[PDB]
Amino acid sequence: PKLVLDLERMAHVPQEKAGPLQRYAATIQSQRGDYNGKVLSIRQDDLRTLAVIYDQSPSVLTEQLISWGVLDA
Amino acid sequence: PKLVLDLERMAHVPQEKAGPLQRYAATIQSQRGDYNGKVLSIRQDDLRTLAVIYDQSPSVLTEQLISWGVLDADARRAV
Ligand SMILES: Nc1nc2c(ncn2[C@@H]2O[C@@H]3COP(=O)(O)O[C@H]4[C@@H](O)[C@H](n5cnc6c(=O)[nH]c(N)nc65)O[C@@H]4COP(=O)(O)O[C@H]3[C@H]2O)c(=O)[nH]1
Ligand SMILES: Nc1nc2c(ncn2[C@@H]2O[C@@H]3COP(=O)(O)O[C@H]4[C@@H](O)[C@H](n5cnc6c(=O)[nH]c(N)nc65)O[C@@H]4COP(=O)(O)O[C@H]3[C@H]2O)c(=O)[nH]1
Ligand SMILES: Nc1nc2c(ncn2[C@@H]2O[C@@H]3COP(=O)(O)O[C@H]4[C@@H](O)[C@H](n5cnc6c(=O)[nH]c(N)nc65)O[C@@H]4COP(=O)(O)O[C@H]3[C@H]2O)c(=O)[nH]1
Ligand SMILES: Nc1nc2c(ncn2[C@@H]2O[C@@H]3COP(=O)(O)O[C@H]4[C@@H](O)[C@H](n5cnc6c(=O)[nH]c(N)nc65)O[C@@H]4COP(=O)(O)O[C@H]3[C@H]2O)c(=O)[nH]1
Repeated sequence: PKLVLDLERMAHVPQEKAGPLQRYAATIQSQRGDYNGKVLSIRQDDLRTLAVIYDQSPSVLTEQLISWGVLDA
Repeated sequence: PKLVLDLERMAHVPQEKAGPLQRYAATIQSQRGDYNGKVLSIRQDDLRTLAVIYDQSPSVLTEQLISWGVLDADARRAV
């Protein structure tokens, strides 16, 4: 199920909560030279990486991304 | 050292030589829904995959793609 991230909502999620997601997204945009401001799709196994970054389980990370509306159900 | 395949050029290579590469590209394009039909950039690690499909070393495989005009000569530095 596509990990397609809304960078708009991402940009307005409280940092307190979303700073590591934003910095991860940013290193991918930089690697890619992909600077569109709207959407970032990322690899399925990048979910596992973000989960480590947040020290959460994938499933928890997922629910939290949905809740900020950065990912869709 | 980007691996960028030239699709127009690929389509001209005879199937008995380039067929496994053409099916690989079409499989990636399908997986992506990417039908620009001009260029296909692929992962560094996908060189390994094509080399396995061709039963060639990565060096041999890359030389072949350059000879077909499908990879620019850059790609040498990827192995
Ligand atoms: N997931 C995703 N990422 C996207 C999309 N559009 C653009 N990008 C990203 O944005 C970078 C720059 O895109 P571009 O310069 O406007 O424009 C491109 C594009 O015109 C062309 N290009 C190179 N390779 C490919 C390819 O495999 N497919 C397509 N459709 N275009 C490519 O070369 C430039 C740079 O390509 P890249 O190195 O791939 O780098 C791309 C890629 O990382 C998209 O629809 N989905
Ligand atoms: N810049 C960017 N746009 C994104 C991203 N995710 C989704 N999109 C948008 O959603 C469509 C499909 O993205 P996709 O699943 O990456 O699937 C894309 C992707 O696989 C590929 N693609 C398009 N442009 C590029 C490119 O510049 N470089 C590469 N490497 N692939 C590309 O073509 C497929 C279809 O592209 P489109 O339908 O025309 O247009 C896109 C694009 O408008 C993203 O991370 N970055
Ligand atoms: N080995 C290999 N497999 C490929 C390739 N292109 C597509 N696939 C497979 O096709 C899936 C969908 O690709 P996408 O629609 O462009 O959907 C892509 C896409 O938009 C984006 N994406 C992943 N990696 C890159 C990348 O290196 N550059 C760019 N610009 N976008 C990426 O995240 C998505 C989800 O990625 P995955 O979960 O890996 O999901 C990928 C992957 O399993 C390829 O060049 N090589
Ligand atoms: N549409 C589509 N294109 C794909 C996909 N996978 C690879 N590509 C294309 O192949 C190029 C090289 O992929 P790479 O060697 O994995 O080299 C990639 C890679 O190591 C890293 N990277 C980019 N996006 C992602 C991502 O979403 N996840 C991860 N884990 N790494 C990424 O940055 C490098 C440069 O990325 P780009 O300049 O976009 O350059 C990408 C791109 O144009 C895919 O799944 N979908």
